[PDB]
Amino acid sequence: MDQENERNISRLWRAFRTVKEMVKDRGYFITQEEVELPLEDFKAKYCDSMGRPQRKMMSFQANPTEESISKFPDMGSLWVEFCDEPSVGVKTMKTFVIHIQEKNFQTGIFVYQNNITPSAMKLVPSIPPATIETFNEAALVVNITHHELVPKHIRLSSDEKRELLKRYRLKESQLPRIQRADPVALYLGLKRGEVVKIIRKSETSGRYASYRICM
Amino acid sequence: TNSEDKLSKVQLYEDLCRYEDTLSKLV
Amino acid sequence: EFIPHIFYSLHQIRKDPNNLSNQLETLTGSIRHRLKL
Amino acid sequence: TRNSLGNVIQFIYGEDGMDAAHIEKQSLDTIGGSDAAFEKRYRVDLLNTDHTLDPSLLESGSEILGDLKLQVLLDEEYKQLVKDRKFLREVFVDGEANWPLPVNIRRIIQNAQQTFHIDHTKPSDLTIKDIVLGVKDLQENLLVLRGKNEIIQNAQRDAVTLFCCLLRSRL
Amino acid sequence: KEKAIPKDQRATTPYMTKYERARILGTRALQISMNAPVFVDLEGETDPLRIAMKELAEKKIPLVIRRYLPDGSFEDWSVEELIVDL
Amino acid sequence: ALLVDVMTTQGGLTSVTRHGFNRSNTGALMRCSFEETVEILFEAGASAELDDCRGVSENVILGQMAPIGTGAFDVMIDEESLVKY
Repeated sequence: MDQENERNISRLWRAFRTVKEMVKDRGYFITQEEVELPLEDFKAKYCDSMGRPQRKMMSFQANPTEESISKFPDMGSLWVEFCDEPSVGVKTMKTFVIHIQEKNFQTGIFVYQNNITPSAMKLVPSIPPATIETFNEAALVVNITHHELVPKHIRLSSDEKRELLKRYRLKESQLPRIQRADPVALYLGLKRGEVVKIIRKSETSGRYASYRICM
Repeated sequence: TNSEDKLSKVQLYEDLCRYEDTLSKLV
Repeated sequence: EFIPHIFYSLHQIRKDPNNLSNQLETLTGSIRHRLKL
Repeated sequence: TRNSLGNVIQFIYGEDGMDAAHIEKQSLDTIGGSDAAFEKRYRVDLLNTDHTLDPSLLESGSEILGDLKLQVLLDEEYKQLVKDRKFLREVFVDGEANWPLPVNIRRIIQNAQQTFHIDHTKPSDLTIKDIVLGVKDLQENLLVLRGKNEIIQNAQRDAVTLFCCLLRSRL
Repeated sequence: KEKAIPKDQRATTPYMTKYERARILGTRALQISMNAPVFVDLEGETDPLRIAMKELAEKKIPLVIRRYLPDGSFEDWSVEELIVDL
Repeated sequence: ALLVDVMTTQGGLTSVTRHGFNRSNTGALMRCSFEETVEILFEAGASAELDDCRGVSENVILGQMAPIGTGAFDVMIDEESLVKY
């Protein structure tokens, strides 16, 4: 039992928990017990006799809650799948794309270990209206949203956006803006033209609410 | 306006009045 | 009801003036409260 | 707060909409102190001998004791104070109490004591109902934003939160 | 005339700022100094600014302030109905 | 708080220099007011840029009354009260 084995196992377990937290934060249905799964059960289930982490059995499908469907009628099921290869080949990406398309899933999460070939990512935007998003493994070990300096963000519906825009009597190009590559935007999976509300603490009033638009 | 005039006409109004006055003197 | 309370407070005034000034002041305040209401 | 093009820089100036010259340093008394001091200072109980009001303070102190509605009101007030302590400790994790805020309540109270020649050696003619309802109504009559939809209501409560906390602390 | 807000839906402060006060006093002082009629009982004063203050005290200045919202709409408030602190 | 909100309102860190503010979307005369006058004028001419004359600098160049404090509103005559007297 070389130390690198359990080091990699622990980091992979951390990434799995972080991905579960992200999927829960996107409005889906995930139990609290499943989030707090101890590493012993993780080793018992997702490791072979030799201790090799069997990533391929971790792929799972998630469905939205009642509240998320009520707020977002267009929201649909999501699929997440891990890749065992150190580098993702073109054939593997094509197989994943075909699997997502035949499952008729609106969005999917593809977590890769080290690198992806350019021809593989050539196929990312080729399946409308489905959306394919990639997350490097080394960047999901620690949950960003749990920091002290990151306030709490919320997503707004079309009706809420229209009501705010009317009440403040504004055109969408005058609100403050947030980029796409912004880490919290990737976490929440915001597309172009969506408004995110921010709740923050303040020395002068206690609580304060700001708004931003994804450009 | 005539209401208060009618109220002042009945004796027990004066009774409560000087009762209040007597307690004012006592205090 | 203020009538029986006025009666009773009146009687412990007239029974025990030897109470310290604190009780006398408090009880007179109580009667002033009852007649105010 | 906007600019020449119309872009919003702040949705409210200063997050509370106050002038910079109407603000003085005041201390929030709920944050600091041990739980025993807090309980002794702010808790009043009409059924337990430990935390009753001395009847020499209130003019109607004799009759109020043992009532039911009054203790319900006092319980609501104490729950509000507890929630305020939790929130204020959430905001200022350092535990500091002195912050700048509008209106010097201490000087207003001192002026009320000096002008009316209040003598502390006599019972007062106040009523618990009157005190609680008056404080709540005064909170109801503090306005910075005068919209009518729910958004402006939420913005205005968010603006006046901390001042309402201090006001509850002092009165 | 679409910009004008109905009187019931007025959502601006009912107090008058220091800038509005200074503008109103200046306009009234200029008009008085250009021989305009005076609406109050002048008593031994010969300064247009002081007569402007006097007219403001009894709330007799016949002027209206138009307040511009950022979009372009406006809100009309008479000088009589504006609360002035003292 | 205001300075910090201005510096980080465009979704990224905008420095207080010509590269951050003089490359913004504001008016041409406003931007040419300091440190890159002639080049900004050339670029505005070549791109056919439209200025709106609402900032302070544009109303200072043209000798007019900027909407600044006392200039934020209009004074108008009420006929009803005047007739009532």
